[PDB]
Formats: sequence, structure tokens, C-alpha cells
Amino acid sequence: IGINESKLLEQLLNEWVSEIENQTKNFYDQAKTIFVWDQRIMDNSQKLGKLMDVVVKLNSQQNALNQCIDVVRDQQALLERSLNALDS
Amino acid sequence: MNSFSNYDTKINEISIGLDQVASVMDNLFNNFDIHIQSFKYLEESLAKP
Amino acid sequence: LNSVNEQVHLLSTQFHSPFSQARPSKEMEIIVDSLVEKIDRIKQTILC
Amino acid sequence: TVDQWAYALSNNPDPSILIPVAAKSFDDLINRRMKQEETIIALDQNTQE
Repeated sequence: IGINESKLLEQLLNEWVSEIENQTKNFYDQAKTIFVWDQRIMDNSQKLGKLMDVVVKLNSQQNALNQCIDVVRDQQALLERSLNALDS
Repeated sequence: MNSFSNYDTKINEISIGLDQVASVMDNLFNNFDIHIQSFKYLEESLAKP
Repeated sequence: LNSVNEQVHLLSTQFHSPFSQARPSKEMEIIVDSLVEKIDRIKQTILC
Repeated sequence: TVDQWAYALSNNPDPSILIPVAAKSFDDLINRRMKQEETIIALDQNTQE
């Protein structure tokens, strides 16, 4: 907007003071809203990280499960082998 | 100032996603030991014969 | 004078409003009603 | 000022890991708001994966 040529400088100053205090309020409430989003993003980021420290534990359980599967397979493959060696 | 988006929907959606991932993760630990104890029983069942 | 000067300013901060301004803009709503009021001023002139 | 910075250090919720940063216009606010959306998109994508 270009300032209207008929306006008094007193009116223009009081108009601009009112708007700068409106803008001052909304700056602090918008910045406070951004600050709440910082914490919510940081706590969700900490939540994801603490779950990733537990994905490392699921990978450990798969290695334990794979070891049980390997052992039962060859306990069975030794039992057939010893049965054939008794049967004969 | 008039161009300020809200984002609390996206920050709810990510929170809920991180509770779904936690719920699946604890099911995954139960499903792991249900198998691991089942295979341990198959070993003790062979160990005697 | 005001409404042209705000769109001149929005297109100077390069500001993509994330709430995109509703379509059509409220000054286009008002421009079409400004055509109606001229049209009905012509009707009421014909009838006089 | 020195007084404004003494306040920025005395109200920091963890001085071990957080640096205090001033914002002084809506340009500074949105130069941080766009980085919350940048972080939200990255935080969802690692949650979905």
C-alpha cells in the first residue's frame, strides 16, 4: 500500500502502533507454537532412536533362532546316521 | 504472519506410527521366543534317543 | 488500491502460503458481483 | 545485548547438547518452520521403513 495523501501523520502513527502490537502478540504465540513442535519432534525422534536400539536386539534373536534350527537339523541328521549304523 | 501452517496432524500421525512400530516390536519378541522354545523342545526330544 | 497492493506484496516476499489462498480469490467473487450491480443498474435505466 | 544473552543461557533446558538461537522476525520463524517440515518428512520416512 502507498500511504493515502489525505491522511494525518498522527492517524498513521497510531494505526501503525496498533498493528505493530498485534504483530508483536502473534510473533510470540507463533514462535511458542514452533517451540511446542520442537519438543514433539525431539521426543518422537528419541522414541524412534530407542526403538532402533531394540531392532539390534531383534537381529540377536534371529541369530539365536538360526542356531536352534542348525542344531535340531543336525541332531536329527546324527540320529538317522546312528540308527543306520545300528540297523546295519 | 498470515502464512503460518499448523503441523500438529503430521506430528500426531508420526507419534501414532511410532506406537504401531512399538506394538509390532513387542509382538515380534513373543513370536521369536515361541519359535526358540519350540526348537529347544525338539532338541531335548532328540537328546535321549 | 489496497487489494492490488497486497497481491503486489505477497508476490514480493516470494511467499508460498501453505494455506493456499482459496480459489477463486474473494476479490474475484467481488469483481463478479460488481458486474451484476452494473448489469442491474442498466436494467433499472432501461425501465426508466 | 549482554542481558538478553544471559537470559538465553539461563533458560536453556539442557546446556550439554542445546545451543540458544535468537529469532527476530517472521522470516527467522519460517527459516525454522520449514526445517520442522524437513525433519517431519525425514522422521516419517524412517518410521514407515
